[PDB]
Amino acid sequence: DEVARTDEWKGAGVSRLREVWDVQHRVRLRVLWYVNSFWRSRELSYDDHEVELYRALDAYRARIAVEYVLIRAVRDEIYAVLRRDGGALPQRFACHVSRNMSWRVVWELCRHALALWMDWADVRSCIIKALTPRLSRGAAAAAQRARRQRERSAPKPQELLFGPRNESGPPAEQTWYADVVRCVRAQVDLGVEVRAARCPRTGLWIVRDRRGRLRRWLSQPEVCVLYVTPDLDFYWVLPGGFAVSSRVTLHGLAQRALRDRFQNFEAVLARGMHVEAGRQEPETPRVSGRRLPFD
Amino acid sequence: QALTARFFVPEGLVEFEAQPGALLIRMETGCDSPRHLYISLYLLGIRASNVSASTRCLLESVYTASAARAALQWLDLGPHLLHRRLETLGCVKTVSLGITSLLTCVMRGYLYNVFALMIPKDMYLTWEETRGRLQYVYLIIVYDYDGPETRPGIYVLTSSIAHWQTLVDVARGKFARERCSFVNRRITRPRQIPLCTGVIQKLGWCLADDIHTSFLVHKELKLSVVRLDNFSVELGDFREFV
Amino acid sequence: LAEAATDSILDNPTTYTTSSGAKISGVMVSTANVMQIIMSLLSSHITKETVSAPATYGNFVLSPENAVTAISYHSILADFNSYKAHLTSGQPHLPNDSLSQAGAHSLTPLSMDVIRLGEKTVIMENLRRVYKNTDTKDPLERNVDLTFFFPVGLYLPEDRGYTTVESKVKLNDTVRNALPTTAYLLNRDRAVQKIDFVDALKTLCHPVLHEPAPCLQTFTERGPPSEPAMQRLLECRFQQEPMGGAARRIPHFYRVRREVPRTVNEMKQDFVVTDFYKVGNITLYTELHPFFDFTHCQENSETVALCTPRIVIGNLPDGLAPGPFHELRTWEIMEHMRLRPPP
Amino acid sequence: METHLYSDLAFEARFADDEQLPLHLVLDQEVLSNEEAETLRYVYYRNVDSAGRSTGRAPGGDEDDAPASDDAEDAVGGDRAFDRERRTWQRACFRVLPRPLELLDYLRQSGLTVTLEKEQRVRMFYAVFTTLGLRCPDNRLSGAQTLHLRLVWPDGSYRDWEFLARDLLREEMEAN
Amino acid sequence: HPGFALTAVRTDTFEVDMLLYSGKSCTSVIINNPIVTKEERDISTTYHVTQNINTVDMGLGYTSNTCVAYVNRVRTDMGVRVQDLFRVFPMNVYRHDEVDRWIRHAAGVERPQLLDTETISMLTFGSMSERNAAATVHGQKAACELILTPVTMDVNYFKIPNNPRGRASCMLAVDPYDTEAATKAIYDHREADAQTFAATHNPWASQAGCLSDVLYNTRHRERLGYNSKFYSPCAQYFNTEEIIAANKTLFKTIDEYLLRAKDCIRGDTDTQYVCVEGTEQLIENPCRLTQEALPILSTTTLALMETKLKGGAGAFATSETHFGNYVVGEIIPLQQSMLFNS
Amino acid sequence: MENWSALELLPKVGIPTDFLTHVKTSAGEEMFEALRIYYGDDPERYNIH
Amino acid sequence: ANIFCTFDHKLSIADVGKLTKLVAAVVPIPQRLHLIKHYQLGLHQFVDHTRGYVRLRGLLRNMTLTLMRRVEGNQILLHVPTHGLLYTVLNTGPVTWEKGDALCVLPPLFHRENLLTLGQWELVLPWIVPMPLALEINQRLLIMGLFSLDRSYEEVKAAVQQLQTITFRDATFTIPDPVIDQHLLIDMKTACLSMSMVANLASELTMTYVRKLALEDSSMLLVKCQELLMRLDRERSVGHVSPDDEIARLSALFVMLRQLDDLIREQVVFTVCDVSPDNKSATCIFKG
Amino acid sequence: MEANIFCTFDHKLSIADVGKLTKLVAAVVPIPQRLHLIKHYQLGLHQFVDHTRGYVRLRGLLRNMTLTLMRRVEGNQILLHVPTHGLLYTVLNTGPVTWEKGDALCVLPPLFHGPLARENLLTLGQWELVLPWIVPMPLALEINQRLLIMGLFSLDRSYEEVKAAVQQLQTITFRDATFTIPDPVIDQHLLIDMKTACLSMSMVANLASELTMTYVRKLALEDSSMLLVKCQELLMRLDARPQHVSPDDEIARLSALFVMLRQLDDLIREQVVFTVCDVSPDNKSATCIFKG
Repeated sequence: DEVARTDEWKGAGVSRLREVWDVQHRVRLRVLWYVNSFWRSRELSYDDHEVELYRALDAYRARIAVEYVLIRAVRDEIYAVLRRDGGALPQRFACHVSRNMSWRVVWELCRHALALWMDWADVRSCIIKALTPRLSRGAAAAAQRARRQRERSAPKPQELLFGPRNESGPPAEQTWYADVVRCVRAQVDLGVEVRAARCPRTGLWIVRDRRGRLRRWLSQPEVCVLYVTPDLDFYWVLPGGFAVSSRVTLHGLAQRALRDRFQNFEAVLARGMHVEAGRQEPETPRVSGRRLPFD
Repeated sequence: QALTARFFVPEGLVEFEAQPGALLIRMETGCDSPRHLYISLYLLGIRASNVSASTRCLLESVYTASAARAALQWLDLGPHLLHRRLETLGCVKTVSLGITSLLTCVMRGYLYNVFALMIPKDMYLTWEETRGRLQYVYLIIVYDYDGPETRPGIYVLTSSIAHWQTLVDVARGKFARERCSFVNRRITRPRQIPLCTGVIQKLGWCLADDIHTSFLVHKELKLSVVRLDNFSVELGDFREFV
Repeated sequence: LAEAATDSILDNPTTYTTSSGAKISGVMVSTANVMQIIMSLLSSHITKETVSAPATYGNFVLSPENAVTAISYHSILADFNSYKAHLTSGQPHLPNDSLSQAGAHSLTPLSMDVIRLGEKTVIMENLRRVYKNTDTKDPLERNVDLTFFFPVGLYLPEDRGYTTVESKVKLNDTVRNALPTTAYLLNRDRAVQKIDFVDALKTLCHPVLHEPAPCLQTFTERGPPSEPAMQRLLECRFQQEPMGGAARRIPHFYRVRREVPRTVNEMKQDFVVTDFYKVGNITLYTELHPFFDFTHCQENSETVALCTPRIVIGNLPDGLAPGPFHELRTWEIMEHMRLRPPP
Repeated sequence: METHLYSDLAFEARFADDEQLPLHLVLDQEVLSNEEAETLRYVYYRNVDSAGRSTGRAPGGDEDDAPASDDAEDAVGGDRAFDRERRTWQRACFRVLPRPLELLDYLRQSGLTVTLEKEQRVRMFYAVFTTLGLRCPDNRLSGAQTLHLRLVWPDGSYRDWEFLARDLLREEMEAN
Repeated sequence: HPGFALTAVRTDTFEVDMLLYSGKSCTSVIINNPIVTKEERDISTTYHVTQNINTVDMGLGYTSNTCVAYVNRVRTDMGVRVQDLFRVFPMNVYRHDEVDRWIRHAAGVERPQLLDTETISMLTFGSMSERNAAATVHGQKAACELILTPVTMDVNYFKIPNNPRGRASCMLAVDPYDTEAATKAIYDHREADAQTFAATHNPWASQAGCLSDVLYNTRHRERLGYNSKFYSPCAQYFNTEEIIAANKTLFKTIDEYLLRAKDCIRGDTDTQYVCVEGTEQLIENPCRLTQEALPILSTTTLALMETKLKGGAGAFATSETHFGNYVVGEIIPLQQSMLFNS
Repeated sequence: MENWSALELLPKVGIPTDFLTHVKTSAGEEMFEALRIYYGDDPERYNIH
Repeated sequence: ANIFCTFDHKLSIADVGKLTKLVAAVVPIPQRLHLIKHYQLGLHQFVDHTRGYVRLRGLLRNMTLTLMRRVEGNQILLHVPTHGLLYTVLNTGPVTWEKGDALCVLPPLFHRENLLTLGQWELVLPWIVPMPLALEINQRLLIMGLFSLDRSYEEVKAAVQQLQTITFRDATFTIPDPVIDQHLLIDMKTACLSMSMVANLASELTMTYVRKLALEDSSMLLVKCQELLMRLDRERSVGHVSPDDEIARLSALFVMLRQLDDLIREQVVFTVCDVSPDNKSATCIFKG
Repeated sequence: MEANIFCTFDHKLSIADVGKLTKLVAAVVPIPQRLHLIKHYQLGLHQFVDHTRGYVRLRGLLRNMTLTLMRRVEGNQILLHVPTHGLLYTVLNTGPVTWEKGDALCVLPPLFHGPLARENLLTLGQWELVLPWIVPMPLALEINQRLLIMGLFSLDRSYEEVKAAVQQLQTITFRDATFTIPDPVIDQHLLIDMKTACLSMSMVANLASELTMTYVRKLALEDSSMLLVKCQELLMRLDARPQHVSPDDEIARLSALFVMLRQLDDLIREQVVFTVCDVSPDNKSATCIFKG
């Protein structure tokens, strides 16, 4: 009568246990080898020549640089536009200001701020946090729809008199992400989700917390802020609400390089979520150690 | 109201069963004249894999009687086929003693104006500890496949769950050992074809405050029981689950 | 008690009156014990009477017009004939209601006990007879319950200690007498019972006390306060600087002439004991849990809620667990280890 | 345990089809913190050859090799690239043990008999038991292959690590 | 002494005799000639007889008054035993199994048990995880639902009838139906409490998210896992939802007190269990309406207890202080006179 | 949802009303379920449907 | 509770005598009217040569089954029973009964008095059978159905000959072959192909569904499922699936097992506690 | 024990409520606890329904509630009678389903009706008298099959490919009326059924004899027909004398296959509660026997 795979698997047991680290040397984890795995019966080969390791390390260099290259591209665009317009920049974010002030010190503080931001370039940043929704499948159709509907001639009268309503394209509130740098105590705020609105009185921008409260930056001389829009417009603003603006340029990368890295996840259905598309959901299952385990 | 039937049994089977309250089962064996032999849970406790050794030996001494041996010997051939060989006849209310005895059991009824159903202790278990107001009660057989041969377990259990599907859903939950042992038997030896892991029969409903624990005596020997003080009988079919 | 009850909508003025003496104002009903106590206590005011009572129930029958309106519209308007006649004639008022039109004119006499309460004459019933030998409790036998509370382990300030009973009781100098770590109660009958902290262990050891997960959850949910004094309380910055050149970098932090905000925990330590509970204690919205610290602080210039355990009991706020109390706990520890004459 | 055994079985059923061999891994309080291991929803892995090419594609490149489009009607190969990327990730099996344990004591409480060379017994606050497959281009493993570990939580956030096969197999295989 | 202090809360039931007043023809009783219904069998036949009563109230105020005139027995032990918090929250355990078992043994509790599945909780009326004691010469187990308390909570708070949570919460003072103002009154700590003007006398109970609040508010219990059969004295002070729900007008809250706010407690079991069969009588709870608790005789050392037992009747009423030893005198002269004079 | 207009038009019987507390307090504190209070003479009752 | 039935034809004294012999039989009718015509009584209305057993089994399950009563002049009374009440039923089946049996009904298969005929209409009553015999004979007929395509081989001929005969306590049978003219009827055809295809569908589907289920909470019973599936796959080798295709296959599995429910389920109708010494008739409790 | 269940209503019911509740005599209303004196707040399915949670749990709670017939509605007392097994009772249907003769009826939680009326019966406060649907067997086992198959298919599928399938699977047409399955969440209450189904399918796959496996291919060698062609297309891309023959082998293997198919079928089945007799022509009410 038959021997069972699990029984000989148990009785054979294991004898191998070692820890391995990720290439960045940031995480450790254990690998276990069972003496009844079919790995031992296979008797296949192994090769670890130096050229292959060198090529893999070059691929890793690209994988790492995918974010810092976007940082560098936006930096170079900032400087290029700063020379382009002669450095004299208009007001773009609304706040009251004085003509009798030492603007030179704020210019030097701006230099300090951009240098300090360049040092603290990181994977979490407004450019990456704005890129990530751009990669999702909906963004192509959504931006296509937004451009198409924006590209609408003024309605003929019968269109407005009859049928389903006419509508306005954008909502009154914009969704933004920003990088906040403070020089008086070297400190940079990168993972910021922020709301923005374009003022009706003047065409300038008012910026709000994700509570409805106004932000404090424009008043504080020691702070500079970077802004990116959901359509990837871009601003670098120094105290007084004066900003440098340009496109976020990303033609310096191939599609797969950034796409494989920053692909936002989409779920596959597992216990504790509704089969109807996008329906409301209960609180998470969370198999947990604080309660007596169920079967 | 109640419906009654009359039966003949010989004394050797009746001895410990002679007390008024019991549950009666019929054995069919491929013999020629004694095809059907009438046995009870008191005798079946000898082969119940879930009863303790001391009570097992107590019943072994109690049913040394000659006919009970041959009755027990017929249980040997086929553990998986046990519930096939069994058929149930309700619970007993009458007794007259003799070499050949006349006893009566009800198939569907109660006693107007005492009528209890006795259970040997290790045959009893509950999935509740605060009893519901109305308790449905069952005879269930579960098979232990993890061995050199399969051994049968016997239980009578009380539960308020009336719907069969949810009932078996929880029974599988607590009897997962027998499911896994069944599949272990299947993976081990495909030569003999095993049937279900457990068998349910529905017979009864009672009120929780009318459930008593009781002490029982026969032949100056003494065994303790759980009893359903006012038993209502509604005999169902054996139903299988894996 | 009697005068508070408002008089009825109506009355048969001839029903339930003492044959010659008085009109009955109300009836008082209570169990045999209370009624007997009253009969013994207020003996001078209690007297036996014979009163005129209605011999039979009032028989109310309905008009056929009411039957028709009932079948059609599902309603009654009692004494339909009277309403119709008064609306036809133009009379404003009706002489009596539908229920004064019942229970009438059959008086037979019965004898009761009565009590005099000024103008009021009141009947007294001891409903013993109606319930004896029966299986139901008298509905005037009631269960009432109360909620009680008492402290244990509470500690009195040493700064203002006083005695009111010095000549009555004198205690040994020991620290156990000094520090109130137990409490004593009375049983259902007057007998002494004692609660130590040991008796509390069945509750105080439960994980539910020690898990602030709902505490932190609702601390975050409520949101930070918008009041300007609280607003200056909210600001606080923490971050994890690298430790590599930590020593050599120390002077560069002080080169910057910028003062730093006190943490909430730092501010909480200057409120003296007697006013830690007052409104002027800004930090009070923080103090949710004895074992745990809560705070709002900043990261990424966002305001977040931080929770952290008070590893040692010394970390408790001074206002809630003062220093002299710690000195007394240390003296209790030394007394327990019999070191109170410290080597 | 049970996931390791089950996946070692399941990979054998599809060794010829997938050309992947099973690899059994354990995670602790140094890879992810307690609440993350308590609320973990998915685990995914993705293979990379020594040349930096994913396995959801033919070696001879793909149309995704093009530079970024920067368009708006197309985002970056909007649907095509997204679906190819969803193709290039495979899903692994996992189990969570929400209690502190000694790994050898847990395994001997289980049916196994761990026969390690000396008492380097290790303690951990919690354990999750993942298992991954790594691919055989031919019946051989390239030491410069890279294998990626991805972990996803109910809020859709994810963590991503990558390991090169040489460290896993350093002398597990060259001795074999 | 650990680094904190405790305050206990317990509910004791009294069996009482009450006297009632009612004026002549307070209400009219309407009755019908009885209806007879028949069920017949071949062995015996049974008759069911029915008669309907309709009572029409015949006054515009309150025509009847009651008062709890007399009492002689306490159904509860007046004990000081602590609630078994493990039984009410049964599923929860410590992370490390060894320390969990150590705590279970040290504090004397059984193993954790899974709660009854929703289908079972529907089919049977509660789990009742705690059994009857073998004997009890005293009455029911008046379980004290302890709440935590700073070491230096103001001693005077316990000498008069107060809310044990440390803040005023009687919804008679708040303007009716102003739920916003009522939640402000119960939870705001920049507006002082209405009873003992201050932010709070217990900062670990009186504000949302305190350990007392999550322990004893039924909402936080519902978010957790617990057994609802176990009646808890402390819940009536912390159940924000129906405290606010009672914020109605004067006469409606009087009618709710006398009709709806009554408690139901099983009379047979030692542990105070809730009851919904209706066959059991309801219980009158003045503390619910007043939303306060009563102080009871308690003392630190046997010295003061003995000197109060020594002195003449009435010494129980006073509250006394020794250097570090306090006495809390009972606010109503219950224990010494009212119970035992009978 | 009472027929207050019918109550106004229908004949009525007079009683010496005795409120425990002042009538406007009894109405304002809603000792009575269902109410209607109006001031002056409100002509709502002068039409019949 | 009564049902009346009238015969259109005449009735000789011999025919009414032949009828009264059945005064305790189990006579079913398609549905319950107060008065029914004689055609609907019995299974005769369903006896088309092209259909046979399996469909008639489900028809007998669906119909109402009644007991007979003593007869008026030209009109027979049928007594519809009630649950939990005892009645006297006559054993028309060729089996002996014992006090305590569970009884089931199935259409007749192996048949002078049966010609209770009033011209080309015959009162074919159902069989009353002890439940284990009914289950086993259902199994045996179904297995005969499976060999139907291979009758050319001599050993399977002998196997069928052995299957057909069943022996019971003092009883023997010869069960007719479900194939006529070496061809299979349509109801048996559907039943057997559906059984075979649910087997095949299980074999194909369970391998992918065990993985799809295993990702979440894989456990020992599922591992045993995997072991048996792998061995079955290897033993069958002796020598990226689209959504809608999977939907079709999964639906087909369940609809196929739904067709089998006629032969899978075996419900009880009568349980007996009495028997005549003559064994001509018994008394039973009614079920179902 | 007690054959009559008394329901007490806690409101001063007006003419409208007492009239419209009189309109529902001999309707089926579910009761949890089966006791003498019961309050209206624990009558019907109102407390057990919660849209954020699944239809599966509502069905599970419904199977265990007991059924009663409503009669003799009088002042604040509703007098529910419990039907006894094997007697003749009249019932009033709630859903738009049409009842034939001979059909067996099973109880299911109400569905989302095609034009979504719901007709707002008895909203006496925050409460509402939610009644279950009484449905004939084919539709009940059809919807159980649909829920189970939707759970089986849905796992490990992303949402976008799910949507197209479920929009086709969710809607069931039956006797010219069409209904939608409301809330098919993948609950662990459904995982238990799926696990049992998977085990049963594996077992029936394993122990089936070689002849049972080979029959349809032998039939394709034998015959050609539309049903067989559809089966062939079903098996298309997944695709002599027996090595030894024996009858008793087939008996044993087939009996095991039957017990396993019984498990798998039971996962679809629901327990019958009524068998119908000839029906009032307006579908309003039918006469039925109470089964179980």
